[PDB]
This record gives sequence, structure tokens and C-alpha cells, in this order.
Amino acid sequence: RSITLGNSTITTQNVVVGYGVWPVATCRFYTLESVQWMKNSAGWWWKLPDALSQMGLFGQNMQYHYLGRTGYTIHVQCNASKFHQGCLLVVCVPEAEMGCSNLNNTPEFSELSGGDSARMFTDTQVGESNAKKVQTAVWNAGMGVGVGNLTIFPHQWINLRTNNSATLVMPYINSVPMDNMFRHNNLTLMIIPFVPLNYSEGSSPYVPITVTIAPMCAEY
Amino acid sequence: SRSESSIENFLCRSACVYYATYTNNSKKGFAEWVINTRQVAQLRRKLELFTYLRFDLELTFVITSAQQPSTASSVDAPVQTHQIMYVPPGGPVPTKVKDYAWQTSTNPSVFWTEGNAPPRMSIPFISIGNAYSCFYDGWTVYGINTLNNMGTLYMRHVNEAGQGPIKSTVRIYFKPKHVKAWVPRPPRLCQYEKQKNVNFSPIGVTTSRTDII
Amino acid sequence: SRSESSIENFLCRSACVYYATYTNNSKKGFAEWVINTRQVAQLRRKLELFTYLRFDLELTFVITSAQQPSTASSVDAPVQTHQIMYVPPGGPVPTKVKDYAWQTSTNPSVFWTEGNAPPRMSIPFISIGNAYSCFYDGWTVYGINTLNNMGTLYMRHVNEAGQGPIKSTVRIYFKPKHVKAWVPRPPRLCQYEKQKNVNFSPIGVTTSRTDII
Amino acid sequence: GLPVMTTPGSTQFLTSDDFQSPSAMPQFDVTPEMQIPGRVNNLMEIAEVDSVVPVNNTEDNVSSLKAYQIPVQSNSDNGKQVFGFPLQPGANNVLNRTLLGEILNYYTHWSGSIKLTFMFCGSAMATGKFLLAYSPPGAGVPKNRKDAMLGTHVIWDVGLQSSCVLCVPWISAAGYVTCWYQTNIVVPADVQSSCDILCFVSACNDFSVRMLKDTPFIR
Amino acid sequence: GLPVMTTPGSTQFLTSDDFQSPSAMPQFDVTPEMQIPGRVNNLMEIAEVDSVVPVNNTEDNVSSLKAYQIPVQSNSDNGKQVFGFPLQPGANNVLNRTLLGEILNYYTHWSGSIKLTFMFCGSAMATGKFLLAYSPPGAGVPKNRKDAMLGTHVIWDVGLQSSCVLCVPWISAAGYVTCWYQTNIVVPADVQSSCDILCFVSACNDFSVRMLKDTPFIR
Amino acid sequence: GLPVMTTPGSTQFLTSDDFQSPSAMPQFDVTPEMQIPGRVNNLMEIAEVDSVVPVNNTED
Repeated sequence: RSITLGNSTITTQNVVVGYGVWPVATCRFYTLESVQWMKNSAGWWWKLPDALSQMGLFGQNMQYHYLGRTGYTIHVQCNASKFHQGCLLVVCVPEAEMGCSNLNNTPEFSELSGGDSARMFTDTQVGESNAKKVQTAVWNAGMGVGVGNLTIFPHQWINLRTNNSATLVMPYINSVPMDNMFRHNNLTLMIIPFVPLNYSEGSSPYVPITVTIAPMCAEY
Repeated sequence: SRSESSIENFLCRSACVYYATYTNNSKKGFAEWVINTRQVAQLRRKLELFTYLRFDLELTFVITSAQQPSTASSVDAPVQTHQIMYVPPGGPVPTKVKDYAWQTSTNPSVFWTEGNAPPRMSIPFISIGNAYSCFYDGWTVYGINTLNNMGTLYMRHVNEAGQGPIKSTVRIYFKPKHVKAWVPRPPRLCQYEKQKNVNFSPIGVTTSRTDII
Repeated sequence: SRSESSIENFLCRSACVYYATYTNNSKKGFAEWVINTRQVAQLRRKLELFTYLRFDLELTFVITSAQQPSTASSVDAPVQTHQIMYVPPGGPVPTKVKDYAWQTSTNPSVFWTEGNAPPRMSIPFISIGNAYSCFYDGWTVYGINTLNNMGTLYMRHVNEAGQGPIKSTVRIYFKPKHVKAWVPRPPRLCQYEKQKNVNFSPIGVTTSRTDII
Repeated sequence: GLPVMTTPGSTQFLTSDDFQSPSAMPQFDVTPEMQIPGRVNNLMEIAEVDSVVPVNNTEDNVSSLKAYQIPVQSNSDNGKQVFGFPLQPGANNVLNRTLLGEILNYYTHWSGSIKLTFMFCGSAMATGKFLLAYSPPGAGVPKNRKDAMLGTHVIWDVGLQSSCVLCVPWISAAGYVTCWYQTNIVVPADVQSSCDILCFVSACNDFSVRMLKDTPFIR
Repeated sequence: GLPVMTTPGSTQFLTSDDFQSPSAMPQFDVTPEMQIPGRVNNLMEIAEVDSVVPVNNTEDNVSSLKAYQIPVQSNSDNGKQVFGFPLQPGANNVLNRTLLGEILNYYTHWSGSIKLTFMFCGSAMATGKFLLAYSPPGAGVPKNRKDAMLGTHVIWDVGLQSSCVLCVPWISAAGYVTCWYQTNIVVPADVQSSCDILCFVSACNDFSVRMLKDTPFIR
Repeated sequence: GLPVMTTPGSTQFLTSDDFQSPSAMPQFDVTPEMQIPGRVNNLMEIAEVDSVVPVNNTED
């Protein structure tokens, strides 16, 4: 409980690590601004070494020093009372090559990754003739794959009945041992709600979800 | 029984990945193919289950000929020979049937007469990186990854037509050897649309039934 | 990675150094080539980096045929054979398709029918001196050095035409083996002009830019 | 010189042969290996992990996330079938497109067991009881709560634990995995009543596949 | 007799093969070896020696010996760029036709370091100071004397030594090797003021080349 | 390379020959054996048992 790194403190109390393996002012718990989980929500996703770069001194290390090796750990916790119900899925997919809505092009940069701001899924299709937009129908999960089979990646179920939080540890997964970080995004954190959030009248109508990222052993 | 489900026994197969025709007299008759796994649909699904692969390569070519309709006067031709040139990534590329790029030095090529065994050749794993990447979330244009470029192939006759043209076909086969896989993926559900990228149309999850019970 | 920069892996390659046609009936149809490295421009630059070389030699020939336009009456011909004669430095030299110099004794020659493997032969290092010299400041005429004379090649059919002529081509390949080099040289900058000598036109040092900064 | 004799089947090209080959590019100095995590040595390591089962197809929830959810509410009738699905292999059953089913369509004969893990993702206060009756092959589908209790089953409680595990053999009617209301779902005031239920599938022990073929999930 | 079976790829001619061969002239008694000085076992022994760099191209000094000379004179302004050149590989930079560059155009991927040795071939009395600022890739070219001092550099004096050594990594913007006036060149009377400067390039450690190709410096 | 010499009777197909062969389906993992009663190792084990003789043919 109350682990600290640099000049930040996060208080916790289970962990699921990578594929079995384990991974100077940059070692601090960055915290993206929390999103709101409503009834009619579909899901959110962040590209991992892009959401850190636009804001942190880790990103100040990025603009001086392009090429690097990093190893992440991710805390995700949502606080809700005993009267809410619903189930999440926290998964961290490597090399998420998403597909465009228009059949002949590829999506542009600002649609694949908001700088430390959560891009959101939807539960319909999207238009095709408009611009370079990410095909974001949720049941195909953006990669043309069945969303039920997504648990082959390292994942952790958040279920508000018993569990409350989820901690992941991801090692460095790349082919080249040293690649430029500005044109490449190797990890992708996805949060999809399967059982939608339901509550009675009188309780608060949304549950906040906070995402805490902390890089460990960044080599340059 | 489990040895039929190993990764080596799952991919060490063969498939007719290309089929092209070229004639000898039409001044642009030469076949051309870039090596990529994403040509045939049935092999692409079996290789997109994993993300990082690393395999050697073994190619065989079956070549046959066919007499085009000539004019007259009892055409007799001797046996043909075929030249199959292979270009590494970052080399010269021909553009006509007679160019400098065929008589170059560092492009390995075979010569094969008809009526013999088909000409097997074998290419080792060529990359600056450590493994091929069947998926790449990043720019080089989006999702190209110019590191895993395996090279091209080129074919032509080494004869000049005397009284009748001859067209010829070629069926390039394909066989990975000593495969190692890494970080598996869920199998692709939606149909394939374009060869170069991963685009798709949204589709349902499973063929329906009438109700829950 | 350094084994790709050794001298053995730098020169042990192949190149189509000659390409000649000869027909069987025209009374002077026979191909002729003197062995010298200075034929093709791209190999000459790779061998003029050193001064004194010493290598064995390995030649392969790819031969194909083509039916010339005959008169009529359903020409049928059996398989052809080709004779490839090699003359050492200081031997007899033919001048017609039928001469005494083909049926001589101390000139080694091969015989090769079509439809088989191409006829590789291998020549060892033949010189009175200890090493070949790709540069020679001295007279024998200036800059010739008659010591490093490697010999010639000659080709012809061993058949007589019955109802239709046949012309044939040949692409002589070339491959040094067990190379040792000595006293390196700076790489030649100006373009090549004549095959026999080292003449050149003066040219600038480097493609320019706009200013110093 | 040395005498040989060419046996039949000499200059042929077998499609699934095994011979050596001349290398196209010698003296290349190939790039060495690198320790990359998550190596797969056999395809049964894919089939060991879990996946969610689209047990709620019903012709219009297929193109949504309502295919994976089973509706459970406090009804007015005691004794009712929550869900149920056959185990007929291949012929458009519900276990086809899941992660276990996509591997096993690359083979012709297989046998093994199945872990069916359920998970009640409802409220934190509501309790209740459920039956999970597996009907063996040869026997019929039960049409009542009572006769399903006579067959092999397991009573699953909500207030104690939130996940029950049911194991079942599977082999290329043939069985049913029906689930029945034991009691109604009592829930305190100021809590919603309708709760959902997920479903998971993985291989219990190792399967045994043989005689590979190509998949029918393509054009 | 003995049974064989011809594998595919039998009667083919691979261009880069490796087999034995029949000798054309046996019983020749080949001329034996001789100890000749200066044997080359690897091409990196060519790239180790130095060469002069044509850093003064300027469109009309190319066909003369003024391409290798950098003009340095006692100007009236304090703080001025003497020279500067990018390190963009291959695309008509100044390190292309030198002895290091002519070998490395026979390959596709390479990496190593570079010794840049300067030499002030001016008078014997005149002194002065120079900066040698290397800008790392990713950072911009410095447009002042002052910010180049903040980057990595080395101040080089003339009166003490006549040659400074600057080492720099090089790999297939991408960097600059600019040089700046620190002070003016004070020179006593009855000596000329304009002095020149040479430039040398060699490989510091061993390079690492791979995947040979042919050169583009030909027709 | 290595020198050979093709003896006569080289590219022929003898009907009752004996040579090896390439397998059509490698990596199959063939079904193993099973102890099944009544194995015949030679045809004279058929001829050892008795049979009834039609010694009363007489055309009808």
C-alpha cells in the first residue's frame, strides 16, 4: 500500500504479468484525466507511447532522444458503491493495426490517437465517404476480429460485484531492439464494457475510471 | 495425438501462390512478382494467427509451354530455356525483356531447360530486424513497415523466336522452413478486402439461431 | 558483421561477360573471345581496386538455339552438339569453321549436346610470373604486358545443316576462385573510354553544392 | 565410374516432399536471434485460454454486444429455462466462432473436454440459485425443472460465489447444457432487478487432433 | 546397381552456386607463390586510412585543387561560420567520393564512427581559436556562435597544436559538423593573413556492412 | 562433383520390383496397433482345419 516513485504517491491494496517475463526523473506515476462510464457507453482506447509523449518529461526525453526501450505498468481502477452493477474488460493489445472506414485509404494520425485523451468506440457503423476515419464498430473491435476472442492478449476482468481494480505489467515487445518512437506505437490499451452499467434511481448516474501509467527502466 | 498440432507441422506446407503467363515476342513479355504472404487468402489467415514470424523460404517453379498459332511451313523448335532472376531488397529492377538489369552480378538467377526436374531454389531469412512482422501499427503512409521487404522475382525466355511464338505459364510454390512464432492473435473474422492493408467491413459475430432456448 | 567484407566474399561472383551469335551454314560462323577482365565495366572497377591478383577461373556457358526461316517441306532436325575449344597462350588459332586447329591435340575442348546441364569447365592460374597484373607501367607498345595472357575461346557446331539453318547464342559466365590481392589502389573516378588501356578524360571531383555553408 | 540405377519416381515434384536445397544467397551472414516474449510451441496453447460465447444470437443481437449477454430477471413463474444450447459439432452451434472452435475447424477428428465457466455479473446485493443441468447424449432434453434435477447437474448459488465451473466431454442428439431457475432473484430496494450472465469456454485437458484440413470460414 | 532418385533442382544452373569442377588443364605444374608485400585480407583495411574531403565544392572549384581548401582570413566580424556540411548519407553530400565513401556504396546497411581530423596549414606565427560544433540528429543547425557552445563541441587552438580530432557516429535532419570563429586571427607584420584548412576522414572503429549491391558511380 | 555412370535398366518400371518410395503424407501420426485375436502368419494355417467333401454330386 501507498507505493511511491519520484514525487508521486498511489495507494493500493492482484497482478497479472505480461507473457510470463518481467521487464532519471521519469519514474513517476503519470495519470491521464479520468473518463466517465455511463449507461450507453461503448469503450475507450489509448495508444501507449503517444499518450505519455505529449505531456510528460518522459515526452521531453522523447523529443531530445527519439529511439528508446521502455517497459510499462498500468493501474486501472474505478470507484463505485455497492449499488452499481456492470462488468469491464481491461486488455492491452500489442501492435493494434486498426482499419479505416473508407475501403481504399488508411486513417489519418489524429483519428488513431488523441494526445493523452481517450478516443471512444461506438456501437454502430461509421460513414465511409467522408474522410480518413477509424472503423470503430465495437463488436469487431476495430481490427476486424471477433470481440469475444480478445482474451488471448494479457487481460484482467473488472467486475463491480466483487473486484474493483486491475493492474497490468507489460514487457517490451518489438522486433527491432531500437526503433524510433515518433512513427511507431507498439502497445494499445483497450477498455470495453460487456455488461453495461445499470443502477436504480437516486444513485449517481456515472462511474469514473482513472488510468495510471508508470514507465519502468527507460533506456536511452 | 499432439504432434499434428505443433507449429512446424502447421505451416510447413505448399501453395500455388502465383500464376502468370508471358510470351517471348511481344517485347514486354516477362513475368513479375513481389514476394508477400498476403496474396492467397487461405495462407494469410494461417499466418495472421501470430504476429512475429521468422522462417527460411523454399521456392519451386513448375513451367510449361504452349505453341501459339504460327503461319505455315512446318515450324520446328528446339528445347527452350528459362531464366528466373531474383532481386534482393534494394537492388536494380528490369523494365523490358532486354535490359542491363538481367546481366548484372549480385542478383542470383537460375537457368533451366525444359524436360528436366523443376528448379527449386531456397532463400534464407533476409531482414535487418530480428523477425518478420505481419502487423505494424505505425508509419513508414500507414502500416507498410519497409523493413520486412523480401524481394521480387522475374522470368523470361533465353531464346529468340524463329517461326512461331510460344507462350508459357508458371506456378510459383512456397514453403516455409524452421518456423518460430511469437505473441499469438485471435483469428480474423471479417472477410478480406484489399491485399496491401488490413481494411474490412463490419459483420456479425455468429450465424444466428431462432431464439435463446 | 565483417565476413561480408572479406576479399573472398567480395569477388566470388558471376557476370555475363560475353554474348555472341554464330550460325552453322555461313562458312564463317564461329564465335571468338579473348579472355580479359576488362570487358564489362562493372567488374573492371571491382578488380582495379587492387594491383596484383592471383585467382583460379571457372567458366560456365549457357547455349540456346533458334530456328532460322527455311524454305518448306517439314524440316525435322535431331539434337545439336556444340564444341567449345580453349587455346592456351601461345598456341594455334583457327580462322575458318573447318581448319586443322580444331582437331589438334594439346588444345582442350568440350563437347556438349543440348537438353542437358550447361558445360562448366575450370582453368587454373596460368602465368610464367607469380601474379596477374591489372596495371603495368612499361613497354612490352605501351602498357600491354604480354605475360598475363590467359588465352582465347572458340565455339562451333558439330553438325551439317540438312534443310534449315540454325543460329545460336552463348552467354559466357565468369567466376574467380581462391582470390588473393595485393597493394590496393584508390577507386577509379573518371569514366572508361577504351577497353585496351587506361585512357580517360578529365572530370570534376564531386557533384557540387551551392556554397560552403 | 561409379554405377547407379535410377529408381522410378525420379524426376518428379512431390508437393509435400522433404529434401535439401541450394541456397540462393550464400555468404549473407544472417541476422541472429533475439529473445522475444510469448513464444508459441504448439497450437493447444492458444486453445487453453478462455473466450466469451455468443449464446444470445436471436437474429438481431448478432451485430452488437448483446450476443454475449443472457438476460436474467425476477419473473413471476417458478421454474423456467434460462438458456440452453445443443453440442452438435460444426453445424452452426454457438461454440463455432469462439477461440476453441476456430482452431478445431483446421482438423477432422478431435476429442477432449470443455471447461464451461459462468460468471454472474449482476448486482452486489441480489441473491438466488441456479441449476446447471448437463444432459448426456442419448438422453433427451429435459422439459421440466424436476427431471433435470434427476440428471447430472450442479446447483449454483449467487450469494456465496459468483462463478461456477462445469466440465463436459465433447467429441466430433448429442447433449444439452440447459440452465434452470431454482428460485426467483430476491433483491433489496433501490437496486435494479435485471441482471446478466456471461459464459466462458476453454479446453480442460489436452485435445487430440489429427488429419489436418483447411477451414470453411472463407470465400 | 546402386539405386538413386533425382531430387528437384537437378539439372539447373544456379548463378551463385558452389560445386566442384573438372580442370581444363591437368598436369600443368602451376607457378608457386611468392612473398609480395602489402596483402589485403579485408576491405576495411582500405577504409582505415585517411583521405582529403572536398568540402569547398561551390560549382567552379570542383575542377581544381581549390575543392579541398577552406578559406580562413582575419575578417572584421566576431562570430562567423567558417564551414558546415550535413551528414545525410548518399544524397550528394561531401563524403561520397572519398575513400571511405567509395567502399560503402557497395553495401546497403552500415554503421560506425568517423574520425574527422582537421589540419591548419597556415603560417607559423599566426594564432587563433576555433569551435568545432557537432550537432546531434534531431536537433537543428545552430545559427549563432553562442548556442553552438551549449551543444557538444571542442574548442581548438592554433598556437598550441595544429590538428584537432573530432569523432562522430554515422549511420545509413541527421546532423551537422559546423565550425565557428572564436576570435579573429592575430598575425604579426610581414606575414600574409589568409590561411587554409584541410579535412580528413577515416573509420574510428570497425564498420558493419551487409547485403552487397553494385555501385551507382557508373554509366 | 562426384562421378556416376548409369547402368542399363535405369529408368525402367519393373512390375515386381522392390525399392523405397517418398511418403505422400508425412507428419500424420499413424494410428497405432491393437491386439486383435486370430492372426494368420501363413496360409497353411487355413489348410489345417477340416471341411466337408461334396462326394454325392450326381447332377441334381
